[PDB]
Formats: sequence, structure tokens, C-alpha cells
Amino acid sequence: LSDKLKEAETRAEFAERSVTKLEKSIDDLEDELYAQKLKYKAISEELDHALNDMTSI
Amino acid sequence: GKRQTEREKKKKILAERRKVLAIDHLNEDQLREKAKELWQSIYNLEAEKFDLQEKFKQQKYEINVLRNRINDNQ
Amino acid sequence: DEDETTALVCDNGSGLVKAGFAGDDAPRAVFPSIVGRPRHQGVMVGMGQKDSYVGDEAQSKRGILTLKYPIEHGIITNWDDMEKIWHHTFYNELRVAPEEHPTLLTEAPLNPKANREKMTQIMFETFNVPAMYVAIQAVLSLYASGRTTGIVLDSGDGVTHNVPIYEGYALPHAIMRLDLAGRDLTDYLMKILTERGYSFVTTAEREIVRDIKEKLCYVALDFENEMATAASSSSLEKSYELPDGQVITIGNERFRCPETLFQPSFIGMESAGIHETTYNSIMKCDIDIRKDLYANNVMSGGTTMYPGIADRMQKEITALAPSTMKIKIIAPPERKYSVWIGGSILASLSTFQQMWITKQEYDEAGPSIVHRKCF
Amino acid sequence: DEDETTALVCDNGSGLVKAGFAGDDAPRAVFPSIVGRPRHQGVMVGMGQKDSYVGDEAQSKRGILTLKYPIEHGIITNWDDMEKIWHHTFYNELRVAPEEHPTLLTEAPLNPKANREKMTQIMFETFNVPAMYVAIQAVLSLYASGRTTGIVLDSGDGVTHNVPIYEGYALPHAIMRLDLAGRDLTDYLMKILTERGYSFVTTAEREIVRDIKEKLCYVALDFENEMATAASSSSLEKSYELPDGQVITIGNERFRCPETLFQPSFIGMESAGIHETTYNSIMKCDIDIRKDLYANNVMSGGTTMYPGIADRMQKEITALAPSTMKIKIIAPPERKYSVWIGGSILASLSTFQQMWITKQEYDEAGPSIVHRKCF
Amino acid sequence: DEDETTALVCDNGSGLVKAGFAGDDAPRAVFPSIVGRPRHQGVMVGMGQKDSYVGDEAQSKRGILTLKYPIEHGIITNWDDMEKIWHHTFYNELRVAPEEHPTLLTEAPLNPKANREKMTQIMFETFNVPAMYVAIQAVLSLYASGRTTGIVLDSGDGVTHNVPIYEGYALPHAIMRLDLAGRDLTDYLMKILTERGYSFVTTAEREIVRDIKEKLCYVALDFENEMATAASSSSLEKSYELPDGQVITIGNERFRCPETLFQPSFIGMESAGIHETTYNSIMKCDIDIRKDLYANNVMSGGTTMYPGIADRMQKEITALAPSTMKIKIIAPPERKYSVWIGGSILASLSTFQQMWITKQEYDEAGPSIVHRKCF
Ligand SMILES: Nc1ncnc2c1ncn2[C@@H]1O[C@H](COP(=O)(O)OP(=O)(O)O)[C@@H](O)[C@H]1O
Ligand SMILES: Nc1ncnc2c1ncn2[C@@H]1O[C@H](COP(=O)(O)OP(=O)(O)O)[C@@H](O)[C@H]1O
Ligand SMILES: Nc1ncnc2c1ncn2[C@@H]1O[C@H](COP(=O)(O)OP(=O)(O)O)[C@@H](O)[C@H]1O
Ligand SMILES: [Mg+2]
Ligand SMILES: [Mg+2]
Ligand SMILES: [Mg+2]
Repeated sequence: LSDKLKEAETRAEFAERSVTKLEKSIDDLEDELYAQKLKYKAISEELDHALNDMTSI
Repeated sequence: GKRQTEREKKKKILAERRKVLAIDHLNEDQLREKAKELWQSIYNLEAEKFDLQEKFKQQKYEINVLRNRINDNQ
Repeated sequence: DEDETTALVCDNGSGLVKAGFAGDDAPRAVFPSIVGRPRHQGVMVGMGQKDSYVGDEAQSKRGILTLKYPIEHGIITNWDDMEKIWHHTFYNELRVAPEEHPTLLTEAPLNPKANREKMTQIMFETFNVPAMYVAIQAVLSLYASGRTTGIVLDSGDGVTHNVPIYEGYALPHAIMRLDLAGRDLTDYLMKILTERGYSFVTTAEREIVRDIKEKLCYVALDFENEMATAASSSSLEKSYELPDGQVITIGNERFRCPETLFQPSFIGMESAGIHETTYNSIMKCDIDIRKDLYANNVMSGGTTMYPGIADRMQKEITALAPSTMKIKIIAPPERKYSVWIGGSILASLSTFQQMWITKQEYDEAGPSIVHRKCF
Repeated sequence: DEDETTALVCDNGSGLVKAGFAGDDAPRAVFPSIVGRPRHQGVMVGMGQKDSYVGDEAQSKRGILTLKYPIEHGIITNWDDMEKIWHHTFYNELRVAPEEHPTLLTEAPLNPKANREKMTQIMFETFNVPAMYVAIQAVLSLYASGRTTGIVLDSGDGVTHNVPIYEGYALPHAIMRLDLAGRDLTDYLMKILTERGYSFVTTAEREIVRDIKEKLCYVALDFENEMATAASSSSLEKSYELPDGQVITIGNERFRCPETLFQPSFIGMESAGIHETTYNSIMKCDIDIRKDLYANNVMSGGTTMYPGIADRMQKEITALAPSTMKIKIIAPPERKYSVWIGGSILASLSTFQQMWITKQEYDEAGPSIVHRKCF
Repeated sequence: DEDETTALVCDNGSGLVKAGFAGDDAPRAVFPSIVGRPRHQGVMVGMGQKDSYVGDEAQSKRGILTLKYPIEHGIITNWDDMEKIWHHTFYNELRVAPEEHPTLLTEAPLNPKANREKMTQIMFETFNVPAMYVAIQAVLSLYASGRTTGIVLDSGDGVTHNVPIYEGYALPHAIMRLDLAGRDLTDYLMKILTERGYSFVTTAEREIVRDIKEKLCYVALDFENEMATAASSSSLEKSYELPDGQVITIGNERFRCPETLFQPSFIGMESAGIHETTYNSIMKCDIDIRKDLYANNVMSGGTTMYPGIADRMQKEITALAPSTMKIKIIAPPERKYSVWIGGSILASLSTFQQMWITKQEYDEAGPSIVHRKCF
């Protein structure tokens, strides 16, 4: 039973480290995705102003 | 590890003699006489120190004397 | 025991021999690559006169037997140990003779010609084998991964191979082998533990600390920050219980042991870390496929069983390469056996049954010609 | 030491720096292009605090100093190494300051603009030099050859330039540079020797095997036939004695090392061999002068010191071109220094003394305008 | 007694403490590293109540005092013995306080961190010392040798260190310590003398036989041949006269005692002999400098005072290494004190006077930071 308990402790230590790394990676990927979305919408606003002046021609 | 504790005890031995002082329950006149007892403690302390100093000097002469004996019967 | 005439897949990887029949999903006979030699001479009567232990028989007794590694950095040192480990695997575990089925062996990339000719000669002349075949590990690992693109990083015990394969295409010019792996990490942990205070200088303890590393040692996500926060340790240091009972206390050393891979300067070698060498290899490839190599990088080897390698690789590559593209790193579960698994799925094809090398053609051609035929 | 106000000819060729005063027939200060950095940090007291070795001082100690190449393929990687090698050549060997005589430097064909502007700026702003001049190597080599017609093949250490000049006329459109030279040959020999069995992965051994190649490696007159006759070797394989004493045995590999030049496919590059690229360059020229280019082809570069290049070139060109005309290939003795020799005979003319670029006009014009003035 | 404000060089080597002022050529206070402790309790009145003897005071009386070794294999066992030996050296022989001059101590390579922090704390907190410095023995020995290249073999009493230094460059990765030295040789001689017939099991006799070994025991030039010719002894066996008067007769055992160094199997350890370990260390170094390490090998330690070590080393290395180069072994006279001598010449430099560690910075930083500053 001591061997089994030590095996379980290592298994969960591994799974918990995996949990923390996956959560950190998820947070980072969300940050990247929505920053990129913001950049896309910003260049969209640039196109909006550009078309407005082009109509102003 | 006990030697580190020995140095810690050296500081702890200096620490033991000092105790918290309370100036809130005392009035104007009593504090003065209490200051005087603190002063006498100071006096007392230096006296013993002085003694030690003089003894130290004496002891050093002893050492010197002792050394000569081993240099005369070798 | 076996009713199918199929090749025996025997992965003789450095540190662990994994043998089993083709078609299986995992090796049945898994034992370390070690040979135990009787050190002294006993006047006792009745014990086994066997002069050469192997495998679990040697692992069970490491205090009496001087331990010798049958493979070093990749180059085969002693051939008697080779004959011992194959003869043992054949006539002690599998309970089958090699005279009835083929044998698909797996060798490391960029190995000496003497090694290949020697093993082939022992497998043809001495043992009567109908057919042999040498295969590189990286291809079989990519097979088991279920893809055709990516750079396989195989970190065994004494050698580390980086092999790029894009669209099912090998690149023999870019394969660069570097002898940094589990043995140099065991040596680094041993010298730093000797620095801690517990000094040992025998191989049995070395194997014990190797097992301790396999069980506990992990990779750090930020080396210097972990050093600072471990200066005042609380939960960062762990107290391990030796199988003998002696209470060992190991703190930061864990996540500083594999760090030697990222900083070879610790062992005073001008070689670059595994990540930097892989990055340089990517520059050596063409630009067109570099993004695909970034998106399909695969890992192999037992050394990759440590927790925290994927994240460390991602941060290091992101710091080295631009951060505009997408650089996903994929590590298939049970990657260590994946190589062997590949062997199994490679031995069931009829075409592969047509690509074997029989005895007669080898005998007339000779071993060197056989080397030309394979590549 | 010098009583004549003449430019210092300093050929900074890739792999070997050759510096000397104008008028001489050979460079006095010849040292490899390498920079040795202290790898570790010593607690020792008294040794030179110098943090940057160079030249023979680095060659004498290659085990302690990590070696970095100051030039790669042609593009200058680090400028600190540039300042180090010139400052060393000025204040350690020649024992003369650049503030008293000009300096005729030689640069490779088709080099980056950043390289030229950088070296010119270090030679004008930092060091006080009365006048600078950049010159292409091919023209000076053709000068030293004593002709005005032919195609110069300059094979340095990391780059190979084919430059056609007919009747003294340069062709900046046909100059094609290809980064195949001595370093890629050293890498090929290293990987094939690792295939033989002796594996190394450090730069000091790389330089040692480079020297071994320079001394022994030659070009084959018939690759496949030599392969067949070397299969059963007797006098074809030679046993070399390493300067350390280890007995190395090298057979066919020698005459298969430079063969990579003729078959770039060995390094997995779509580029064509040096002979085929030269042949294509000849087609790119006009037909009228093609025969003259066939009859006046000249070679340059240290890599051409191998025995058997002239015959191999003759057979390959005869197999590619018709065999009706006459295709004589001329290689002047001591061709490697010939370039530098040219510099010497180019710095003694009064007209060339009138074609220098003084500080003031460069300062007002700026470096870019200086680039326009030269070409 | 001392009119110069210079550091006291106190080499606390295992087995013999050698203390003296800087500038001298030999230690004035030389005494064994032993602590004699009152075993019984006496009802007598008038004798010294001192509860802890040290040095010659303990050597003069070994029958009453149980002897304890203050150092074992390198790791400090008891710190009270440390405080005893320094306090004794300060206030019984040198007749000088540590509050007036620095102190340059010498420690063994690859020692525990606890040892260093402990000695530094006893030298700063308890004793008021203006400045401390820890130094490795190998560097000072190479200094006293008057060179900058070679591999120092320091064989003390309970530990043996092989330290390669080429062109004044330490190699902390190659330093390998092995606990085979004079104590294990004394134990081997004791058990083989017990096998001869004279059995003893007390430490005083152990020290006596240690002295007998130091005086008589030598190294053999050919072990098996000496065994054969000693089978019929005549002049090969010698009759020694014990200081007590008992007539001891010792024959071949002499030149078989240090042989255990060359064959650790005698003590049932898988470790390799000192010569084979040094040879392996040489392979671990780079090839370029290996010849220089062969030509500049230096020895240190009291154990090297036996006659016949140089020749044995030469034959063993010649049998192991090739016999084409030149392998000269140099042993400077009075090598044992050379280390200490180095200390003296190291404490007279003004720069070294600038590399000391004062109390205040250590107190704020703490001992661990001090460890980082030194290395
Ligand atoms: N379960 C494990 N956990 C951690 N490390 C391991 C494990 N199994 C093997 N290793 C390490 O991997 C190395 C051996 O790998 P190897 O068996 O050669 O991989 P492969 O068989 O994929 O080539 C050894 O250095 C060992 O320390
Ligand atoms: N004596 C020699 N024998 C063979 N090869 C040489 C020799 N000297 C130089 N080389 C090769 O030439 C290259 C360097 O040529 P380099 O000095 O740039 O020629 P150049 O100075 O004419 O431009 C290196 O790769 C080196 O291997
Ligand atoms: N004069 C001598 N002759 C033979 N052996 C000696 C002598 N002096 C010391 N030794 C041996 O050397 C060991 C102690 O060496 P040590 O004093 O530590 O050398 P170092 O001071 O150079 O480190 C002991 O085992 C002792 O047996
Ligand atoms: Mg592996
Ligand atoms: Mg050239
Ligand atoms: Mg010693």
C-alpha cells in the first residue's frame, strides 16, 4: 500500500503540473487571439476612415 | 550546529537582561526617581567592567610570567 | 507461444531494451541495458556458474556485480554484451528461436559502419536468421505519431538525435547527433549532490539516483526566478524516501538537473543546448518548410518523460523565433514506446515482407554491399 | 621599419588574412581568420586580462577559447572581430600606424552594402586613415596572372566566385557567387568520418581535420572507377599520424571530399556544381568570346591548392563542351598569394595614387555617395 | 613575534596540519590531525582538567586518550575538533591573535557547502578576524611547482584529488575525488599483518604502523615478478625494530600495501585505480591539450613521499597510452610542503590583499552569498 500511495502521489503531481501549464497556455492563447482580433478591427476602423475620405473626394 | 546556537545564546544572554519598560502608569515625579535607579544600574555595570579590566591587565602579566617559567625549565 | 510468422521487433535503445512480437502495442520484455560481471571469486559450491548476468537478473544484484554499459554515446564498446543480451532475450524471455521468424531491429541515426556490420554478422553467421533489416528510429517514431511532417527529437540515454522529416522526406544531411542525455544528467546530479553533502562513487547508487531523477526531477518554467524563490524554500524542496530508508532531502537541484541540457557550459563543452541546436537545424532547412517544422515538431525517447518539457520548449522557441506565426508542439502519449509500436505496424505489411534481406545474397555480396543496398 | 609612403596591402580573405606592405611579393603576416573568446571565468591572478584573442595567439590555444568565424559565406557577422583583426594587424605585427600610409583593401565580389559602408566607416571615423579604396579580388588576380582575358574562379573558404573578364572588361551581370567552399567540404568530411567511426563535435577538431584535408585530400580523376578499385584497398588507403599521435586511417574519403563541389546534391542543395555553374556562365556570355574564355580560364583561392583540379576541370569541360576546339586551362604557380601580389603592383602606380578617396570628401558626401563613386 | 601585517597560512590538510606565517618556505607548526579524548575518569587530584587534547600533546599520549579523526574522506565530522585545532594553533604555538592579520586557509577540491559555511562562520562570528579566504589546494600546488600546465594529483590521507590545469585554466567539471588514500592503505596493511600473525585492533598501533609504512613501505616496479622472487626471500624481506623494541619482520607486504591503490578490487570497490582514473580524466579532457597534460603532470600530498611512484606511473601510463610521444612526469622536491609554500607566495601580493572578504559585507550578505562570490 505504501508503494501504491507513492505511485498515486507522483501521478497526481504530474497531472496537477499539467493542469497549471495548460491553464497558463490557455490564458496566453486567449490573450494572443483577442489582441489579434483587436488589431484586425483597428485596421477595419482605418479602412472606415479611408473610405469616408474617399467618398469625400 | 550547536556552535551556531552558542553564538545565538551569546546574543540571547545579552537579550535576557533587558526587559520591557512601562512609562504609562507612572506620573511626573515618580519617573524622576525611577530614572535615578536606572542611572545607578549604569554606574554598577561600569564598576564591574572596570574591575574586569584591571584583572585582565593583571592576568596578562600572569601569562607573561608563566611563559618565562616554561622558557627557564625547558 | 506465437502462431504467426512475423518479425520480432526488438528495440535495443540505449538504456532500455524493449523486445516483443510484431502486432503488439507495447513491449513485453522491458529491461535496462546493463551487464553485471562477477567481481570477486567465491570458494562457495552450488551457485550458478554463469559468468555473465544480464537484465533483471543483474538489476536484482548490483552490489556484487560490477556494472558495465553495453552502449556508450552510441558506439558499441563490447560485442560480448551484445551477444549476451540477444541470446538472453531469445532463450530466456520470448521462448522462441530466431530460426522461425524475421527480426526488425532499430538502430540510432548516424552510427558507425563497424557497429552495423558487426551486428549483421552476428545475426547472420552465428545465429541462423532467415532475414534481417536495420531501421532508423526517427522514421518509425514518426509512423507511430501518425503524421508525415515534423522534426523528431529522440533523447535516449547517451545520445540525442534531431531528425527533420517534412512530407515524408528524410534529410540525412541535417541529422546532427549530440551525446548529451540521461547519463550526463545523472553525472551532473551526482556531482551537485556530492556538493550538497551526500557523496557516493559507485554505479549502483548512480542507477538509484537515475531512478530518483526519472521519478521526481522535472523541468523548470523559469530558471532564475525559481532559483530566487527557492532561496527561501518551503514547498519547493521535497523530502524523498530512499528505497533503503535513508531520508534524502532534495530541493532546487531537481529542476536544475535537466537545465544542463539547455546550458552545456555546465559540463564545459562548446556544444549548444538542445533547443538552440534544434533551432540552428531549422535554419539549415529551407524557409518554405520551416513553418511546417515549427507546427509539427515531435519528441521521442525515455528522457522526454519528465513533466514540463513542452512548455519550456514553447517558451524557448518563442523567445528565439518570431512570435507572429503559430508554433504548436505536439507530444503523443506514451511516446517512449511509440517507436517500438511503429516497428509492430511496420512488420505487418506484405511489401515490407518483400524488403527483407535473406542470408544467401548477403553471404555472396558481403556486409559492405549490404550497407550500400540499405542506403 | 618602412621608409616608403606606400599603401599597406591587407587581403582579408575568408579563412586567411594576408597582410603586407606594397611592393613585396608575398604577405609577411599570414594568419587564419578566427577569433578566440575566453569560455570560462578564472579565479587565477596574473594572466593577461585580454578578453579577445586573435590570429596565432588563438591558434596556439583552441581548447580553452571558443572559436568564432568572423566571416560567413561572405556576409560579415560580427564587427567587433573586424576591429580586433585590423587593430591587431596594425599594432602587433606590422608595427606601423595607419595614419602615415594609405591602405588598399580587397573585398569579395557581390558583397552587401552594409559590409562596405561599415568597414569604410571604421577605417575613416575610428582610425585616422588618409585614404581608403575597395577593390574586387578578381581584377587583382588577373593582374598577377599577367593577362587581360579569362574567367577567374576564386574559391575561398565559405564562398566561390566565378568572374569572367575578356580583354580587361568586367562583367558585373555575370558574376555569380555560390557559398560552396572549404567549410562545406570540412563539414562533409567530418560527417563522413563520423560515419567511419571517429566522431567529434568541437571546432578545434574541425580545424585539425581542415588542416589534414589541406595536406592530404586531393581530387579524383575518375570517381566511380576509384570507388571500385578502392573497394579492395592496398595503396589507395593511407594511414595519417595526427599531430597528437592518434593513428588515423583514411582511404577513399579523401578524393570523395572535394567531389561534393561537383555534386552539391550531397548537401541537399539544388545548386549546380562549380564546373556546371561555370559552364552555364560561359553560355551566358557571348559566343564570340566564349572560345577565349575557354583558352584563358584562371583559378584563384587557397582551396585550389589541392592536386588534381586542373585535370578534373579539363575532363569535365571536355565532356560538357565540344571536343573540336582547344581548351587549355592555365593555373599560375602560387596562385593563392597572386591576388595579394597584384595589390602590391597596383599600389605602386602614380595614377592609382590619384584614385584614392580622402577623408574630407567622404565626410561631406557620406558613405553612400562613396559607394556611387566607386561603382 | 611577527612585525609584518600578513596573512597566516594554515594548511589544514587531512592527516597533518601545517601552520606558519606568510613569506616562509616551510610550516613551523606541523602536527597530525588527531584529537585525543580522556577515556576514563580519574579520582586523582592536580592533573590538568583540560578535557580535549590536540596535536603533539595527544601524540605523546595515545594509550590513555581515545583517538578521533577530525576529518573523514573530506567531510568534516565534528566541529568541536575544528575549533580545538584552530584555537590551539592560535594560542599555543604561533603566539599571535587572529585579530591583527588575515588568514589564507586551504581547502580540498569538491567539498560540501556545509563545511565551507561552518568554517567561515566560526572564523567570522566566534573569532574576530578582519578577513578570510578559501582557496583550492591544486592551484597553490601548481604555483609552487612554478608552471601553469599539468594535472595535479593530490593524495592526502583520506581523499585523492585529480585536478587538470592547462595553460592556467581550472576545469571544475573534470575534478573527480576518490576516497582512496593513506587510511585505506593503513587498513589494508593492518588486515594483511593480522593475516601474517601479529593481530592488533587499537588506533595507537594503527598510527604506529602508519609511521612504519611512511618510513619503509615503497611501490613495486613489477608486482607479480616481485611476488615470485619474494617467494624465496633473502634481501627482499626486512626486519624492522619497533620503537618499543618488539622485533617485527616484514617482507613483501611493503610493496603490496600501496598496490591497493592500483587495484581497488582488494577493498571490494568498483572504483578504478588512481592511474586508470587519471587516464580516464585525460580522455575526458580535449585531445589538443592531452599531450601537454602528459608532459606536465604534477603530484602533491604526503602520500607521494614513497620511493618508486614516478617509475610506476611512467610504466603504467606507457602501457595504457601510446608509446610514440614523450610522457615525462615531473615531481618537485619537497612537494608535500609545496602547497603551503604557494600560500606564502600568494599572500604577499597586493592584488591578493585586495581580494579578501571583510566581516561587514559577509554579515549583510550572509554565508551563502559569500559562496557565490568565491565561485
Ligand atoms: N519512465 C521514465 N521517466 C523518466 N525518464 C526515463 C523513463 N524511462 C527512460 N527514461 C530515460 O530515458 C533514457 C533511455 O531512453 P530510451 O529507452 O533509449 O528511449 P527510446 O527507447 O525511446 O530510444 C534514460 O536516460 C532514462 O533516464
Ligand atoms: N595550403 C593550402 N592547401 C589547401 N587548401 C588551402 C591552403 N590554404 C588555404 N586553403 C583553403 O582555402 C580556403 C581559404 O582561401 P583564401 O585564403 O580565402 O584564398 P584567397 O586568399 O586567395 O581568397 C580555406 O577553406 C582553406 O581550406
Ligand atoms: N614523510 C612522509 N612519508 C610518507 N607518507 C607521508 C609522509 N607525510 C605524510 N604522509 C602521508 O600523507 C597523508 C597526509 O597527507 P597530507 O598532509 O594531507 O598532504 P598535503 O598536506 O600535501 O595535503 C597521510 O596518509 C600520510 O600517511
Ligand atoms: Mg530514445
Ligand atoms: Mg580565394
Ligand atoms: Mg595532499
